[PDB]
Amino acid sequence: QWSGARALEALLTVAGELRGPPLQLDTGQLLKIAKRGGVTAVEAVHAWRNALTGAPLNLTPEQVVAIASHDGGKQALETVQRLLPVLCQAHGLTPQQVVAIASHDGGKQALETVQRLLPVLCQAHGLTPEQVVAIASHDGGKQALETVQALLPVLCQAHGLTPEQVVAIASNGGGKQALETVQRLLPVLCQAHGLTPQQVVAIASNGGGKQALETVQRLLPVLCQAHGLTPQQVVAIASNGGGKQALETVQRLLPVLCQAHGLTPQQVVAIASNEGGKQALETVQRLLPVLCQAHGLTPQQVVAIASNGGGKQALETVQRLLPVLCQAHGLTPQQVVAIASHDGGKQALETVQRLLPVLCQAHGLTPEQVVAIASNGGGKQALETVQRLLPVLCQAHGLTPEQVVAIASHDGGKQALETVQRLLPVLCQAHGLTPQQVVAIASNGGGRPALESIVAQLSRPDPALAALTNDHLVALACLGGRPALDAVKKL
DNA sequence: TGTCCCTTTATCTCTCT
DNA sequence: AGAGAGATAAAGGGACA
Ligand SMILES: [Mg+2]
Ligand SMILES: [Mg+2]
Repeated sequence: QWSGARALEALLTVAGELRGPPLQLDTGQLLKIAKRGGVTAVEAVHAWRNALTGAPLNLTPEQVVAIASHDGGKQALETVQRLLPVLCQAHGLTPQQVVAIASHDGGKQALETVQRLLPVLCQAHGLTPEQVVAIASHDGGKQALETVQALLPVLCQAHGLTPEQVVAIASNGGGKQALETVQRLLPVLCQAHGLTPQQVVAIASNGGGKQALETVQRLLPVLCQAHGLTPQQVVAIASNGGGKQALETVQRLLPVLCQAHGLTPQQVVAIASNEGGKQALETVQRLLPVLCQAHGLTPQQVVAIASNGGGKQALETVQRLLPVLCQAHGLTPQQVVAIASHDGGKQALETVQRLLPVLCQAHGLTPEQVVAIASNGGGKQALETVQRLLPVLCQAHGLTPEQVVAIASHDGGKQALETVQRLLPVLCQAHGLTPQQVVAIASNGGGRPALESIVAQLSRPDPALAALTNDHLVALACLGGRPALDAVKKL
């Protein structure tokens, strides 16, 4: 018969038991493990469902799924059971960091490499464990750690980079390649092209950093001499992964989009300057004559939607959802363009289409309140979080729907909301902050870490903030979040 | 195939003023 | 708040054994 039958049945036999305790996996979770981790991962999750969730380890089910769902997932699962207590006691890592290191293709290699190299990277190269964790927490982590161990001295001394810059380069998939390409090309790009080290670091500091570096070296001259692009614009384009693809595409499409479609070089650069920029550029070439037709959307609007990561996905979702959202849900194209014009534009739009009636009917929000929550990066996360937490924040903590909406209406709205649910009790009950002040701190980008910093300072007080009253901490948190507090801590 | 590494795309969260 | 920066995830190919 068909080969993969004996495998698929073996997959389904086991996945039946995983559905209940201890792990209680949902079809969705089982698909994810099967897809990436494969069949070996699913059988392992089962083989050891007790060892990981029980004791010592006490992994959550989601942490188990996180580690299992990668090529080699079984190897990682086995390695985690052996190395988690060692890394957590010998090197002072938290279980969550260990999990985070494990949760990538080659997790075992990364974990074993952290075990081996973390003391030498910290003592001989003066890196922090945080920094070693961040480098390890990508595919090929092992390669990036060994390459950092090998190239830190030459990069800092012969090339002038700071160790923070080296970590930033190493801290992506393909970190090793980025590191070596920076070693080779840094003088070429600085001397032959007038680039600063900082700009080169920005180009090298994404996935496929190597490809972007080589492609800036190759395409910067054409792009600057022949199309009159400045080196700032080429760097902006290249500093986002898929960089190479975006640069190669801009070379072709810049004159086309400018001549045949009436865009400025400036607008093309903006569309190109995002993850998957090549896809955005191409979708705009295709869809500008269509979306801007029947006196419909303006080019400016089309460009705005395109000028975010996943601009392609956002543009296509606009094309498909604009009529049903306007007609059946009462929205304007203005509002629709607004939802689409952030990273995750597609997700936000589909979640609006799905949740607007429930948010209004069951929760008594206005369509405008839904549009505002939706109109930030992470819109979908915020909307789904508002659906779950609006009733519990109002009834358990006395918050008004308005206040919930204000917390939700920012990037990271979901994190801010969950953090308000968590910390409002201690902030108010135990430290006498008014609910209004918690709301105020939470109603900004960076809401979550702002609240966590406030709690950190009140629960385990640092005398470097002694001369600051609660009212003053609060004003600082509102004004500048965690960064403000942390700076104040440095005084 | 199982595992490890790399690149590209999309999505989500926080920073800096 | 808007631009910029900083993370995290998903899926696919190349490689090798
Ligand atoms: Mg970026
Ligand atoms: Mg594969």
